[PDB]
Amino acid sequence: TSQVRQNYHQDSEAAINRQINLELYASYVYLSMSYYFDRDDVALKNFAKYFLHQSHEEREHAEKLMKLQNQRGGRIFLQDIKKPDCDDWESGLNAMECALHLEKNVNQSLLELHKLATDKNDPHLCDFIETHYLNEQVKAIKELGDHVTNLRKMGAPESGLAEYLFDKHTLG
Amino acid sequence: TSQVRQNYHQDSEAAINRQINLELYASYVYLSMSYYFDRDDVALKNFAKYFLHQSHEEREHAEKLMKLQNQRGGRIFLQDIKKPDCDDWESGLNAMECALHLEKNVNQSLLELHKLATDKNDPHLCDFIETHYLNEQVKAIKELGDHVTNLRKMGAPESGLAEYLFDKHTLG
Amino acid sequence: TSQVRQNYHQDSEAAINRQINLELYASYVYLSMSYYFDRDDVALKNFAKYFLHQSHEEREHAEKLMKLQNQRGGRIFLQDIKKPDCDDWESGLNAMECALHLEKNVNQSLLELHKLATDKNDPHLCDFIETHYLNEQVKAIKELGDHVTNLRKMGAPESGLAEYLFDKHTLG
Amino acid sequence: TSQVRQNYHQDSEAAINRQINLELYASYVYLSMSYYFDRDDVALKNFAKYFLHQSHEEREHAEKLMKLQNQRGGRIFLQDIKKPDCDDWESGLNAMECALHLEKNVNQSLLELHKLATDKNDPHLCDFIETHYLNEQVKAIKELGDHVTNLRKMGAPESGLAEYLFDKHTLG
Ligand SMILES: CCCCn1cc[n+](C)c1
Ligand SMILES: CCCCn1cc[n+](C)c1
Ligand SMILES: CCCCn1cc[n+](C)c1
Ligand SMILES: CCCCn1cc[n+](C)c1
Ligand SMILES: [Au+]
Ligand SMILES: [Au+]
Ligand SMILES: [Au+]
Ligand SMILES: [Au+]
Ligand SMILES: [Au+]
Ligand SMILES: [Au+]
Ligand SMILES: [Au+]
Ligand SMILES: [Au+]
Ligand SMILES: [Au+]
Ligand SMILES: [Au+]
Ligand SMILES: [Au+]
Ligand SMILES: [Au+]
Ligand SMILES: [Au+]
Ligand SMILES: [Au+]
Ligand SMILES: [Au+]
Ligand SMILES: [Au+]
Repeated sequence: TSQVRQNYHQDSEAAINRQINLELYASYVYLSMSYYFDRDDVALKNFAKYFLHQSHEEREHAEKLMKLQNQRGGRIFLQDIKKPDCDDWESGLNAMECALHLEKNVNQSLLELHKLATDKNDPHLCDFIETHYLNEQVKAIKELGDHVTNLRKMGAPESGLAEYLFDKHTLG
Repeated sequence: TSQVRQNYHQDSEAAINRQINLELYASYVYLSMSYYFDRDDVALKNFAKYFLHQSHEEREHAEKLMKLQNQRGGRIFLQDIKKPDCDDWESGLNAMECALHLEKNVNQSLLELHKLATDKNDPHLCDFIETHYLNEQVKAIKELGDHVTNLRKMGAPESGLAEYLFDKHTLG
Repeated sequence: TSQVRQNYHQDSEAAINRQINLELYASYVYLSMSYYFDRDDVALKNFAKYFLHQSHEEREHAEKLMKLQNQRGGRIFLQDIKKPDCDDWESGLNAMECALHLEKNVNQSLLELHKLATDKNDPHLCDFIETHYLNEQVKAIKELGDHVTNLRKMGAPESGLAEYLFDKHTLG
Repeated sequence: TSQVRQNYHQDSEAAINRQINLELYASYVYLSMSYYFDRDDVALKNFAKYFLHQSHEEREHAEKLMKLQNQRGGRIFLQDIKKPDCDDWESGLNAMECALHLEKNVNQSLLELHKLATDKNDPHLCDFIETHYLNEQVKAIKELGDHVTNLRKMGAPESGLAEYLFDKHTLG
């Protein structure tokens, strides 16, 4: 037992490890998306930059979870990072919809983690999740919903002009 | 009777109170409009900012009227601020048309107030209305008419691209 | 159903709309108070400034709640803003006591909202209320209690000198 | 007839000369008041400064009227400046009340002048009076009413402490 461990349940430790893996997977998905839009036959530079930024942010979230694991005296156990389900994301609108789905999945995982922490009476872990993750997820989901709405209204994905102008004016 | 009151008719005092209520109502309408465009399924940020600015300006106008009431020795009597007639404003173009209607209604109220002040031989009140309200209303009405004209020409509300580009280039 | 909505109960949405209306009502009450002290027969400028600042702060709180409603995929429904119960607030001390009562009422509403959010297992909403509203209310209530205590000790409301000096030294 | 005169009625010219005399008289009254509070047995320096400032402002108003008279091609005819009715103003509160009376008298004269200008269809003169005199009078009357209210509430004129503290905190 760690000399620092106090009020840290084994279930919480396992759930934190699972969340670390999920965040790394999300970072990988965003990396794939970013370099899809860097292809010469897609060529939407600002979409690529947006998704690369999201990938790096996901990596930061995973690293913060690992730091938390060590702070509380838990032990990090890493697992395979599965490859993204898709190789070709087919458009800016489709990529935004996939990102919205992914962010809502991550949010659901975080909500389950918070429920577990509440059940184990771990106020520090609950506060950590609330302060560093829940509002970030809400903001990300709202932003992605806004992007999807605007792309749909502009006529994407059929109108390539819509995605070009969205890339220039919203993501630029 | 107030120690400062001079050449201030009771009818003018009542009309000023009515105008205060009308300005507060206009502020409320603009607030509703602003947060309609903040919805995830509307998502026109610059429309939202424009209407929030208009809401705050209307509040400032109401406060200036209250200051005038106290300056002349009248007594402020506040009333319920009625909720806006609409919950869903349905588009940028429709919201601009509604704002044009509202601003013309406020202008008509101000013109009636000026007529009352003229009939009561209250040059200070006439000058107050002329200096602080009439040209502001004319400018606001002209600007809203310009916005409506441009949105109609661009193809709004059917073309969501038109409203997106108007949001970026005119209101941005 | 909104594309962004997740773990947001209908009861929470309704309670948020009620809280929006309550905050707007509080802003209206503070506006009335502020322009009572601007009267020529009251003439306590710093009381007026204090209550005007409180009114604007209440408006900001209402707008933050509306932003939250949109973030979570709820839909804002506005209602009439009822006029303040009083037209004449009768003194600085009486106005401070009324403000204390109002702030405690708003705090009770926020506590009920937090209880509802806890019952619906909405950690994001609980954290929102805790972070942005609860401590602000505690601080406001403490400040108003301090003001009431000092005004009472100085001999208000009977001693107009007490209210004049409190206006100059505490609120100035 | 002056080479510049146009749409300037003789009645308006005479009324302007009367207003010049009234403004000079008001300046004289304020000068008397100012040096009453400079007496060693009164000794309220900030009251003296306040009334000296008012005296100089009245002189400026008279000079602006003379400039207007020359601009429109009228001819200035000066008259005796009568001495103030009082040599001893008896207190700060009494002086403020006398100043309020004087400012309301000047305002009534200006309103009669504006009525005359309106009857003679002299829009330039009406605008001159509105822009440079009417709101200044309203503000001065409101300020003097505020001062009287505060001095009365503090316990003046019986409480010399009230006038001392008003001199320090309001007029200082
Ligand atoms: C597997 C998640 C699919 C999300 N989604 C919805 C619509 N689109 C184009 C993608
Ligand atoms: C009640 C005021 C209606 C104004 N108006 C005109 C056209 N549109 C779309 C709105
Ligand atoms: C209706 C709330 C009344 C609060 N209250 C208490 C004492 N005073 C002067 C006011
Ligand atoms: C001749 C004008 C008198 C004005 N007045 C009213 C009360 N006090 C003390 C002075
Ligand atoms: Au796939
Ligand atoms: Au896919
Ligand atoms: Au997907
Ligand atoms: Au997808
Ligand atoms: Au409607
Ligand atoms: Au409507
Ligand atoms: Au409308
Ligand atoms: Au409309
Ligand atoms: Au009441
Ligand atoms: Au009350
Ligand atoms: Au009350
Ligand atoms: Au009260
Ligand atoms: Au006298
Ligand atoms: Au006198
Ligand atoms: Au007098
Ligand atoms: Au007097």
